[PDB]
Amino acid sequence: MKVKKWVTQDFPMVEESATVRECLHRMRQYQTNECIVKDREGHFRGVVNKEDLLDLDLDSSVFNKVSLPDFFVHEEDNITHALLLFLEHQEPYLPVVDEEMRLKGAVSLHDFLEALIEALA
Repeated sequence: MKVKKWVTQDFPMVEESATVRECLHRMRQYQTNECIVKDREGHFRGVVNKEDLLDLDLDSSVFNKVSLPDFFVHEEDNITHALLLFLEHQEPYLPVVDEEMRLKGAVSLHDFLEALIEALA
Protein backbone atom coordinates (compact mmCIF):
# COMPACT_ATOMS: atom_id res chain seq x y z
CA MET A 1 0.00 0.00 0.00
CA LYS A 2 0.94 3.70 -0.24
CA VAL A 3 2.10 6.04 2.56
CA LYS A 4 -0.76 8.47 1.84
CA LYS A 5 -3.28 5.89 3.07
CA TRP A 6 -1.70 5.83 6.56
CA VAL A 7 -0.95 9.54 7.15
CA THR A 8 -2.30 11.22 10.29
CA GLN A 9 -2.62 14.88 11.32
CA ASP A 10 -2.76 13.77 14.97
CA PHE A 11 0.95 14.15 15.86
CA PRO A 12 3.23 16.48 17.88
CA MET A 13 4.43 19.50 15.85
CA VAL A 14 6.07 22.86 16.60
CA GLU A 15 7.59 25.70 14.58
CA GLU A 16 11.41 26.07 14.51
CA SER A 17 11.47 29.05 16.94
CA ALA A 18 9.11 27.52 19.51
CA THR A 19 10.29 27.76 23.11
CA VAL A 20 11.49 24.72 25.04
CA ARG A 21 8.37 25.09 27.27
CA GLU A 22 6.07 24.88 24.23
CA CYS A 23 7.85 21.85 22.79
CA LEU A 24 7.75 19.99 26.10
CA HIS A 25 4.04 20.73 26.39
CA ARG A 26 3.25 19.34 22.91
CA MET A 27 5.16 16.13 23.70
CA ARG A 28 3.21 15.79 26.99
CA GLN A 29 -0.10 16.17 25.10
CA TYR A 30 0.90 13.26 22.85
CA GLN A 31 2.52 11.34 25.73
CA THR A 32 5.68 11.06 23.68
CA ASN A 33 9.40 12.08 23.44
CA GLU A 34 9.50 13.38 19.82
CA CYS A 35 8.22 16.62 18.24
CA ILE A 36 8.23 17.21 14.48
CA VAL A 37 9.44 20.69 13.47
CA LYS A 38 8.50 22.90 10.52
CA ASP A 39 9.69 26.33 9.43
CA ARG A 40 7.45 29.40 8.89
CA GLU A 41 6.59 28.36 5.30
CA GLY A 42 5.50 24.88 6.46
CA HIS A 43 8.60 23.01 5.26
CA PHE A 44 9.94 20.07 7.21
CA ARG A 45 13.03 20.88 9.34
CA GLY A 46 13.62 17.82 11.52
CA VAL A 47 12.56 16.49 14.87
CA VAL A 48 13.27 17.45 18.49
CA ASN A 49 14.05 14.61 20.92
CA LYS A 50 12.90 15.21 24.56
CA GLU A 51 16.26 14.14 26.04
CA ASP A 52 17.95 17.02 24.20
CA LEU A 53 15.86 19.60 26.14
CA LEU A 54 16.65 18.39 29.69
CA ASP A 55 19.18 21.06 30.71
CA LEU A 56 17.66 24.02 28.84
CA ASP A 57 15.93 27.15 30.16
CA LEU A 58 12.19 26.86 29.43
CA ASP A 59 12.17 30.29 27.75
CA SER A 60 14.95 29.35 25.31
CA SER A 61 14.30 28.31 21.69
CA VAL A 62 14.41 24.84 20.08
CA PHE A 63 15.98 26.44 16.96
CA ASN A 64 19.45 24.93 17.50
CA LYS A 65 18.13 21.65 18.98
CA VAL A 66 16.59 20.09 15.83
CA SER A 67 17.82 16.66 14.73
CA LEU A 68 17.32 14.22 11.82
CA PRO A 69 16.77 16.56 8.85
CA ASP A 70 16.82 13.47 6.56
CA PHE A 71 14.11 11.53 8.46
CA PHE A 72 11.07 11.72 6.19
CA VAL A 73 9.15 9.97 3.42
CA HIS A 74 7.09 11.43 0.52
CA GLU A 75 3.29 11.22 0.21
CA GLU A 76 3.51 9.04 -2.91
CA ASP A 77 6.03 6.52 -1.53
CA ASN A 78 5.14 2.93 -0.76
CA ILE A 79 4.53 2.12 2.89
CA THR A 80 7.27 -0.54 2.43
CA HIS A 81 9.71 2.39 1.96
CA ALA A 82 8.84 3.69 5.46
CA LEU A 83 10.28 0.38 6.76
CA LEU A 84 13.71 1.56 5.65
CA LEU A 85 13.37 4.89 7.54
CA PHE A 86 12.10 3.21 10.75
CA LEU A 87 15.07 0.82 10.54
CA GLU A 88 17.33 3.90 10.52
CA HIS A 89 15.47 5.61 13.41
CA GLN A 90 12.66 4.09 15.55
CA GLU A 91 10.86 7.37 16.20
CA PRO A 92 7.13 7.22 17.05
CA TYR A 93 6.24 9.54 14.16
CA LEU A 94 7.73 9.59 10.66
CA PRO A 95 7.41 12.95 8.85
CA VAL A 96 5.60 12.93 5.48
CA VAL A 97 6.38 15.60 2.91
CA ASP A 98 5.39 16.71 -0.61
CA GLU A 99 7.77 17.38 -3.50
CA GLU A 100 8.72 20.84 -2.19
CA MET A 101 9.51 19.43 1.28
CA ARG A 102 6.31 20.87 2.82
CA LEU A 103 5.16 18.90 5.86
CA LYS A 104 1.88 17.10 4.99
CA GLY A 105 1.47 14.90 8.09
CA ALA A 106 3.13 11.92 9.73
CA VAL A 107 2.98 8.14 9.75
CA SER A 108 2.89 6.86 13.34
CA LEU A 109 5.05 3.82 14.07
CA HIS A 110 1.86 2.23 15.45
CA ASP A 111 -0.02 2.79 12.18
CA PHE A 112 2.95 1.52 10.18
CA LEU A 113 2.86 -1.73 12.17
CA GLU A 114 -0.89 -1.96 11.54
CA ALA A 115 -0.09 -1.70 7.81
CA LEU A 116 2.30 -4.67 8.16
CA ILE A 117 -0.31 -6.64 10.12
CA GLU A 118 -2.64 -6.18 7.14
CA ALA A 119 0.12 -7.03 4.62
CA LEU A 120 0.45 -10.50 6.23
CA ALA A 121 -1.82 -11.95 8.93
